[PDB]
Amino acid sequence: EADVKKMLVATTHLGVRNIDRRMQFYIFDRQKDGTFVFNLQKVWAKIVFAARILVTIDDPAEIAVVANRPDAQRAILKFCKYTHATAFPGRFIPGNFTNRMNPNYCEPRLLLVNDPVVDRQAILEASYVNIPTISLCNSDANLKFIDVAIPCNNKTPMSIGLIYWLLAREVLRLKGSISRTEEWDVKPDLFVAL
Amino acid sequence: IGMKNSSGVVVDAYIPRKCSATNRLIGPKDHAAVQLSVARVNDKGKMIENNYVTFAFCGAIRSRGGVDSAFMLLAQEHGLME
Amino acid sequence: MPVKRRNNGRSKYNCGHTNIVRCQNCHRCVPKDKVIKRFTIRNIVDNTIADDVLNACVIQGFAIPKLYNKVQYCVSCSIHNHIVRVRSREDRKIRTP
Amino acid sequence: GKVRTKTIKRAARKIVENNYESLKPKDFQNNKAICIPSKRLRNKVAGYVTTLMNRVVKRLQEEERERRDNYAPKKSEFDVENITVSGATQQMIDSIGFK
Amino acid sequence: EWHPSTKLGRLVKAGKIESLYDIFKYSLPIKETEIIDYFFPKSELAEEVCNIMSVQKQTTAGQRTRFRAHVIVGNRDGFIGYGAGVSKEVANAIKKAAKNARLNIVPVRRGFWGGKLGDPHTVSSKLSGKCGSVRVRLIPAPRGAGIVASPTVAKVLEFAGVSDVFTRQSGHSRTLMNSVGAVYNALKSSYSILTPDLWKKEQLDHVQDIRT
RNA sequence: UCCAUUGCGACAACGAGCGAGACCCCGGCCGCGGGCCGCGGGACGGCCCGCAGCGGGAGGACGGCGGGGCGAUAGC
RNA sequence: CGAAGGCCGGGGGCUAGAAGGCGAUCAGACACCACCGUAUUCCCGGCCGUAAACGGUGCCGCCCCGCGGCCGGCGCGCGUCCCGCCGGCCGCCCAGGGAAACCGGGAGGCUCCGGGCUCUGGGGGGAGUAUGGCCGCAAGGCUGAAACUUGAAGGCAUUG
Ligand SMILES: [K+]
Ligand SMILES: [K+]
Ligand SMILES: [K+]
Ligand SMILES: [K+]
Ligand SMILES: [K+]
Ligand SMILES: [K+]
Ligand SMILES: [K+]
Ligand SMILES: [K+]
Ligand SMILES: [K+]
Ligand SMILES: [K+]
Ligand SMILES: [K+]
Ligand SMILES: [K+]
Ligand SMILES: [K+]
Ligand SMILES: [K+]
Ligand SMILES: [K+]
Ligand SMILES: [K+]
Ligand SMILES: [K+]
Ligand SMILES: [K+]
Ligand SMILES: [K+]
Ligand SMILES: [K+]
Ligand SMILES: [K+]
Ligand SMILES: [K+]
Ligand SMILES: [K+]
Ligand SMILES: [K+]
Ligand SMILES: [K+]
Ligand SMILES: [K+]
Ligand SMILES: [K+]
Ligand SMILES: [K+]
Ligand SMILES: [K+]
Ligand SMILES: [K+]
Ligand SMILES: [K+]
Ligand SMILES: [K+]
Ligand SMILES: [K+]
Ligand SMILES: [K+]
Ligand SMILES: [K+]
Ligand SMILES: [K+]
Ligand SMILES: [K+]
Ligand SMILES: [K+]
Ligand SMILES: [K+]
Ligand SMILES: [K+]
Ligand SMILES: [K+]
Ligand SMILES: [K+]
Ligand SMILES: [K+]
Ligand SMILES: [K+]
Ligand SMILES: [K+]
Ligand SMILES: [K+]
Ligand SMILES: [K+]
Ligand SMILES: [K+]
Ligand SMILES: [K+]
Ligand SMILES: [K+]
Ligand SMILES: [K+]
Ligand SMILES: [K+]
Ligand SMILES: [K+]
Ligand SMILES: [K+]
Ligand SMILES: [K+]
Ligand SMILES: [K+]
Ligand SMILES: [K+]
Ligand SMILES: [K+]
Ligand SMILES: [Mg+2]
Ligand SMILES: [Mg+2]
Ligand SMILES: [Mg+2]
Ligand SMILES: [Mg+2]
Ligand SMILES: [Mg+2]
Ligand SMILES: [Mg+2]
Ligand SMILES: [Mg+2]
Repeated sequence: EADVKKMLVATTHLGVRNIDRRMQFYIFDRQKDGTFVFNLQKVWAKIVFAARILVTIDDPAEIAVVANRPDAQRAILKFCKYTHATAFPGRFIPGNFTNRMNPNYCEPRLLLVNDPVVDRQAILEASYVNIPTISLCNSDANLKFIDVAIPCNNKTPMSIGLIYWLLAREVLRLKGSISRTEEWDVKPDLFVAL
Repeated sequence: IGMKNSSGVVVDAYIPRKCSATNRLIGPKDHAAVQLSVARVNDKGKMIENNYVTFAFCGAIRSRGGVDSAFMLLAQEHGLME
Repeated sequence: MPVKRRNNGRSKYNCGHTNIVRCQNCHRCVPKDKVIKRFTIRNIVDNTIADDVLNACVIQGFAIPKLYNKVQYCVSCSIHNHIVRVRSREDRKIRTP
Repeated sequence: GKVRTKTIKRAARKIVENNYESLKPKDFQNNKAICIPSKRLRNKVAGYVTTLMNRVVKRLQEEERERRDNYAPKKSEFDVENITVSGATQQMIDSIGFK
Repeated sequence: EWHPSTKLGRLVKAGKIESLYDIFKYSLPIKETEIIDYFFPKSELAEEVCNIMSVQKQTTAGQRTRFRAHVIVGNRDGFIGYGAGVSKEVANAIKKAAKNARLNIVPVRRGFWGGKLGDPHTVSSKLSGKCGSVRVRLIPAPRGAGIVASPTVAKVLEFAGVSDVFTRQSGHSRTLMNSVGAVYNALKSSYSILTPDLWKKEQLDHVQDIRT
């Protein structure tokens, strides 16, 4: 309920006036001016499911976190800071999963992107070397080569920061690192871009 | 089981994996197939070790993007959602 | 000679025949949905003399009359006078004005 | 001359990041700190260094960088007092939870 | 000696990985050719040069001549491979082509025409393939039948290990690289097709996987 | 943008090399040494103005150093 | 039934304008450009039956990832909008197809080939010609060979 209040302050529940057929299951109503609204319960269930997918991997440094959007850059360096995932902040360089001579080349087991139209090169390249992917998806998202969507508002900084903060909290809960049923010492403000 | 001899010996070189969503054989050279696994907590919000649940999805279903629906359906019916 | 454009070089959708317009430069006969068309609005005196006319008028509150003329050319004249340019194969798909 | 080759520029970067302290915005002094197998080559690389210094003034700009992106202020930035969910999120929260 | 540059090639180095059927079960690419040579030591793999073509690049000061070559490999008992290479000199062209032919190895499914008495001796079922304007059909045959093919196709079917077989070809099969590509794709499709022998469902155990 | 595939910056490409430049020779101004010859210094788009760099001024022997040598791949 | 041109018999005659005439240009210019001009262009009653008559794509019927735009009719909604349904016209496009260009409302569901029906083609020339027939006032149209000759012709695409 407290996290619901936080989701309401960040407005993580508002879409972008267009709807795809595969996101139709996550919609609840439509605002008059055309904006769509997500069912927040479904959003939380996708967050929990993604957390339960992340913890199967023994070493977290082989999870890739890719986010080209400036408004998310800060938020992705903190998700790693408490989970020990591997961040690819800026322009994704072609070849990073397919070309072994590259200096930042790697062979991860999960790709976690922020947006499916930004960061398209990572999503397309991961389909050549057997990586599944999880994406933060808005109402107009195209789910090609994506296995788990997360319905959410992926433009405003508060939304993005709170989303990565929730994900990292539930992962640290599931692994046993931080205690269950108790507010994390980390304020979500550390994830939002100033 | 695989193809068999006249006596009972399975004379099949190897057994390809089937898609968990479409029942299709995976086959080698298909570098768009993804096999991934899930926690199965069973203990008050913490996972336990070496007890997972695994599924397969071929490039044919990924290419158009039916996993976000099919894998949710599968996990609901294996007791991972509702 | 394969096909160069999906629209075959004109905008004719669901009909058999469209009207004829003469080209203004050379007076060639061109079908209306193929002719290159533009609309111009311009004063009848140059702006380098519109100030002198406006000072030397007598009518208090007088304004400069405008002009509204639709120019229509054929493809040859349009390319020759540079109303339209030959473009790259990629660029040909752009409809931005 | 006018344009400097990438040999010169590649040099100038490592040189200035290695002697940020020693370099002033003049040329005579910067020569010493560059003092390369030729003296005209020396002259050109030092010419670019003398510009990089008065361009970086307007490391010492990276130590505070890691101290700035960590400070979490005493407030919370979401300490909201009043709900504004009166429209479609109203029925959304009715059909999820308490209200 | 040789040094891995990929994680799978590192797992090759230890006694970790045993055979190709697991690497094909979990269908990963194979990026180094000594990965192959670890499993296939010292001339279990046969290696044949089908063709050297000379290709020309027209230029302001005359033409520019290079070499393309195509090469086949196979262990006579269930693996086939086809590669090509382009270079300034014939030796290097062939060397590239052979290396690519060995990173392009696939298994092949074989079965029983008619009676299932002995070992699989012909294609498991009909196979079809296509490359360019060429299309190929491989049809199962009874024992003693042989390899009814053209000299180009028969050589690939010999390296793969398919004793008896009827073949059919349509399109411009004088285009040799497309002919060999069609036959290659036909042999590669052998392990994609559901047959009642494999219908049955199973439990996936994350332990067994080789962690991509 | 520059004399210049010279560079800035952007990009299914990432990372190197040659040619260019650098280099050699001569000639301007100044020092130590020898008795002019032979060893070094000096000049850099450095200074101050206006908008990777195009402009205007200043000082200096010389202002964007000047005349030459060498010279990619492919060839007729 | 059938664009335009053309033909027969009546009418009309502004514009433009095959033919014809004339000024330039030019080596020549009987052409392009300038000027004058007859049929024709318009109407009434007929005839002729062809066009890159083109989406170079026959007609009926089924299935088909998606995102838009416009046009006609209908219905539910809130307070003109908004969501749908049927029919039409269009753009972009996953898969699949293909020699490719591209198609994709098919040019898909096809060497894994079989829903129904009608028409046409079989290397390049000679030739749509000769000959016979039917139609037409004519101009034509429709039907349409043989001897003989030839190693290519041609499609889409790459570098110069
Ligand atoms: K792919
Ligand atoms: K053509
Ligand atoms: K046209
Ligand atoms: K229309
Ligand atoms: K129309
Ligand atoms: K019309
Ligand atoms: K126009
Ligand atoms: K024209
Ligand atoms: K580029
Ligand atoms: K480019
Ligand atoms: K490209
Ligand atoms: K001396
Ligand atoms: K001397
Ligand atoms: K008629
Ligand atoms: K008619
Ligand atoms: K007519
Ligand atoms: K007439
Ligand atoms: K008249
Ligand atoms: K006429
Ligand atoms: K003439
Ligand atoms: K002429
Ligand atoms: K006249
Ligand atoms: K006439
Ligand atoms: K008349
Ligand atoms: K006429
Ligand atoms: K008339
Ligand atoms: K007629
Ligand atoms: K016709
Ligand atoms: K025709
Ligand atoms: K047409
Ligand atoms: K028909
Ligand atoms: K309408
Ligand atoms: K309408
Ligand atoms: K209508
Ligand atoms: K309407
Ligand atoms: K309507
Ligand atoms: K409508
Ligand atoms: K409809
Ligand atoms: K319809
Ligand atoms: K209609
Ligand atoms: K359309
Ligand atoms: K239509
Ligand atoms: K029928
Ligand atoms: K017909
Ligand atoms: K026909
Ligand atoms: K026909
Ligand atoms: K015909
Ligand atoms: K026929
Ligand atoms: K005759
Ligand atoms: K007659
Ligand atoms: K007549
Ligand atoms: K006659
Ligand atoms: K006649
Ligand atoms: K041709
Ligand atoms: K032709
Ligand atoms: K032709
Ligand atoms: K082509
Ligand atoms: K061709
Ligand atoms: Mg007249
Ligand atoms: Mg007249
Ligand atoms: Mg007429
Ligand atoms: Mg026609
Ligand atoms: Mg329309
Ligand atoms: Mg006759
Ligand atoms: Mg071609």
